[PDB]
Amino acid sequence: YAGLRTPAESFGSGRGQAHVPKLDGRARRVPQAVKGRSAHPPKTEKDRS
Amino acid sequence: TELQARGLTEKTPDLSDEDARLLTQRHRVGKPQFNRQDHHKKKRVSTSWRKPRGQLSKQRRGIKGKGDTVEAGFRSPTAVRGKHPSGFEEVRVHNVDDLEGVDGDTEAVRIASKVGARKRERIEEEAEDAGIRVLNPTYVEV
Amino acid sequence: AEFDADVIVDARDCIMGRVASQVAEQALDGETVAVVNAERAVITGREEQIVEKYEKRVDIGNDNGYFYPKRPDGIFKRTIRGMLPHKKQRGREAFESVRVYLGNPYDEDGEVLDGTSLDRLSNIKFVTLGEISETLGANKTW
Amino acid sequence: GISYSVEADPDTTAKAMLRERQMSFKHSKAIAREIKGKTAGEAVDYLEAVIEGDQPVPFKQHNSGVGHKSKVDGWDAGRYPEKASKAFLDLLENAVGNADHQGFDGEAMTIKHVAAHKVGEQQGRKPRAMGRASAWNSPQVDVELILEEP
RNA sequence: UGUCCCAACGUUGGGCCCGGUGAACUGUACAUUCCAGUGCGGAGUCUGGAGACACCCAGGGGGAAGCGAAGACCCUAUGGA
RNA sequence: CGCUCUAAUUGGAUGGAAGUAGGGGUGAAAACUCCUAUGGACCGAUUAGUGACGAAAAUCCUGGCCAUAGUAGCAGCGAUA
RNA sequence: ACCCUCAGAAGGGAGGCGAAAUAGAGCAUGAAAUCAGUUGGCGAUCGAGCGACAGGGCAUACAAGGUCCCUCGACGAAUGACCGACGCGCGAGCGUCCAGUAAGACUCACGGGAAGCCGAUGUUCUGUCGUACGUUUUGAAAAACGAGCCAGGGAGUGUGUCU
Ligand SMILES: [Cl-]
Ligand SMILES: [Cl-]
Ligand SMILES: [Cl-]
Ligand SMILES: [Cl-]
Ligand SMILES: [Cl-]
Ligand SMILES: [Cl-]
Ligand SMILES: [Cl-]
Ligand SMILES: [Mg+2]
Ligand SMILES: [Mg+2]
Ligand SMILES: [Mg+2]
Ligand SMILES: [Mg+2]
Ligand SMILES: [Mg+2]
Ligand SMILES: [Mg+2]
Ligand SMILES: [Mg+2]
Ligand SMILES: [Mg+2]
Ligand SMILES: [Mg+2]
Ligand SMILES: [Mg+2]
Ligand SMILES: [Mg+2]
Ligand SMILES: [Mg+2]
Ligand SMILES: [Mg+2]
Ligand code: NA
Ligand code: NA
Ligand code: NA
Ligand code: NA
Ligand code: NA
Ligand code: NA
Ligand code: NA
Ligand code: NA
Ligand code: NA
Ligand code: NA
Ligand code: NA
Ligand code: NA
Ligand code: NA
Ligand code: NA
Ligand code: NA
Ligand SMILES: [Sr+2]
Ligand SMILES: [Sr+2]
Ligand SMILES: [Sr+2]
Ligand SMILES: [Sr+2]
Ligand SMILES: [Sr+2]
Ligand SMILES: [Sr+2]
Ligand SMILES: [Sr+2]
Ligand SMILES: [Sr+2]
Ligand SMILES: [Sr+2]
Ligand SMILES: [Sr+2]
Ligand SMILES: [Sr+2]
Ligand SMILES: [Sr+2]
Ligand SMILES: [Sr+2]
Ligand SMILES: [Sr+2]
Repeated sequence: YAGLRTPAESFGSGRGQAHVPKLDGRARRVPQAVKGRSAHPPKTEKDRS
Repeated sequence: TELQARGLTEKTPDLSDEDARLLTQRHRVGKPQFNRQDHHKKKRVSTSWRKPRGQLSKQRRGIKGKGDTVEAGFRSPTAVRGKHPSGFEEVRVHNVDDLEGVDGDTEAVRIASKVGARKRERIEEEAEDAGIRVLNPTYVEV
Repeated sequence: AEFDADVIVDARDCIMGRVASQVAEQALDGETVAVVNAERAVITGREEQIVEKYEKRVDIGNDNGYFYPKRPDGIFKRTIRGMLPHKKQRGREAFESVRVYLGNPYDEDGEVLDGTSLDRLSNIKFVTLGEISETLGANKTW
Repeated sequence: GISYSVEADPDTTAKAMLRERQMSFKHSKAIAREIKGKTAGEAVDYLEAVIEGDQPVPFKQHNSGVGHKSKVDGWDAGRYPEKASKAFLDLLENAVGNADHQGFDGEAMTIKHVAAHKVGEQQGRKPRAMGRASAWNSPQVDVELILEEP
């Protein structure tokens, strides 16, 4: 759930901004965002044997 | 009173006629800079080569003036590829034992930068005695 | 005010464009040329049509400007400029090594360049630079 | 802050610095530029005349909208930055003082080196229409001066 | 009855110059342009010419198909309400 | 070709490691390497592995910063001080 | 610490400590964007994808590159003469012989020279070519879309099954 604990939402078109989820004027959740989730991180379910 | 470099600093290798010819060719022909397209137009774009991939890329389409594109045709002669400009083949050395098996008539040694002054001094005197030139010699006042 | 010309050309009864062409060629080769008796230089064709062309050039213009010469002096100098890359270093150097004069300011007579002479006994359809200038409204100072 | 950016022979030189001064950096560049090469004493008389309004300071780079001044030489735009001038007078007072404490003839020494450097901005905020606020900052300026025997 | 013919003079606050304070919009790059042409047919940047010594102040806004908003109109989506 | 960490084999470093700056050499190239200055403690190579492994771009994200600019505003309100 | 300066527990100067204060308080290192000062190159008559490749100017401590230039000679691919002689053409000019000769890129040897001198690096000038990049598109320099600049961040991953 790292990076997913936020209700951040995108403003969409209209304010001359990229459609990036933001919260309190701060971008979040998405992989390109600082403090956002890891896109394809290490996973516990992976069989390493 | 003056600085002098340790070792066989002026030594030259003995190359076949064909090798001297090819070494001379490599040096005469040279090659383009092969820097990345438009590296000079934007500071965030370094010089490190990257194949131009733009569909409309002028350099990619081979437009005269946009710079040469890396191709196998630019490779240097096998017989000389990699030689130090002197003609010597280089051998990387980290200690005195690395000097063993080195032919001072055909190879010159380059002491890794990490090596300290104490170990370098030993490597340098042993190399000279083995008739081996050291490309990056220590300069001492004599 | 004293022009050390290596060559003095006499444009009297000579086809303007042909002289201009040979003079530009010489100036590019490093020759300092003085063209003399410009008012007597000649241009072939029907006077009424030739005049219309020069009048149109005088009428053209705007804020950026299209300052076209009216004196035979300048008409000829401009004709030569159009045969020189006057905006390039070597071109401006050549152009500035050429000067055109009304009458002959030198003591020497000018030479008549080969192939530029017009034979009045064989031609009636031509006009004089001086005639064009007067028509254009110039002050016949010659 | 800065460190002297130029070498100085302690036996024939005296130094001084201003730190984080809250004044126009653009004005400081103009004043430094103008007094360099002058004698400390000349610099002082010049700055007092600037403050008095008798001598304008040439504004050669930060001159947008600046009206021309007839007394400006070889240039058109100039002004009378009194605040930064007074800061430079403090600097000169410090320099000449240090100079005299060392046995030198302070006022007679030449301003060998003098340069202003922006070390930061004191941040501020100003409320604006439509529910937004924008920056309203103060420049922070360091300035180095090196006096040298004639 | 200055809405108009047809505009004038004046008043107060700005504007302009000086001290102090001191933002924002906007910025691919280059950029002194003009006339024509060309080009995805609406070019400061391509071609041909013309013009063009650098910088600065004030101005009214012709152009940058100016800035500000992933066109509201129209169509399309095995979209929504 | 380059990056991380693991293992085996094998090396470097306070007689100055990594990094950074400027500079020399090699390779078609990814990139490798040396010199000098700074730095002041870690750093490789080969082989077999491991992968949160390579950016110029997404009106991309965060931080820092320049031009804009000593420019706009610090006048306008029946309370001109 | 002490001293000097200053309106001054400020700041500055000088000084003391330490291997180091360019370790002096968000105080290990200290990139880029970028700013001040300054060195080199260019610069107030001149033109715009900012360069690539050639070639000139000026600039250059050492180290890590050491080459380079001119006479002459040797070798000498494709190509390839002048002149002279003879013969054709209205003429521009051509043919035959001299002759596949002289010449001919590179490379080398002898003799002489260069050490800012050769390479290289910075900048600038000349020549040739040249309207970014990525994307959308039949067609992009585009008056189609994106970005102010830089650094860092930023996109084929796991389980199960199948081939
Ligand atoms: Cl290969
Ligand atoms: Cl005109
Ligand atoms: Cl031209
Ligand atoms: Cl006739
Ligand atoms: Cl500022
Ligand atoms: Cl050869
Ligand atoms: Cl893939
Ligand atoms: Mg995270
Ligand atoms: Mg770049
Ligand atoms: Mg103004
Ligand atoms: Mg409100
Ligand atoms: Mg509009
Ligand atoms: Mg839309
Ligand atoms: Mg509708
Ligand atoms: Mg519905
Ligand atoms: Mg091994
Ligand atoms: Mg990265
Ligand atoms: Mg890409
Ligand atoms: Mg403005
Ligand atoms: Mg620090
Ligand atoms: Na939360
Ligand atoms: Na598992
Ligand atoms: Na004619
Ligand atoms: Na005209
Ligand atoms: Na200026
Ligand atoms: Na003046
Ligand atoms: Na004046
Ligand atoms: Na009225
Ligand atoms: Na306008
Ligand atoms: Na944006
Ligand atoms: Na050069
Ligand atoms: Na697109
Ligand atoms: Na494009
Ligand atoms: Na277009
Ligand atoms: Na901005
Ligand atoms: Sr909308
Ligand atoms: Sr080292
Ligand atoms: Sr000719
Ligand atoms: Sr300015
Ligand atoms: Sr206005
Ligand atoms: Sr720096
Ligand atoms: Sr990644
Ligand atoms: Sr700013
Ligand atoms: Sr008031
Ligand atoms: Sr108001
Ligand atoms: Sr001290
Ligand atoms: Sr043009
Ligand atoms: Sr031959
Ligand atoms: Sr970045």
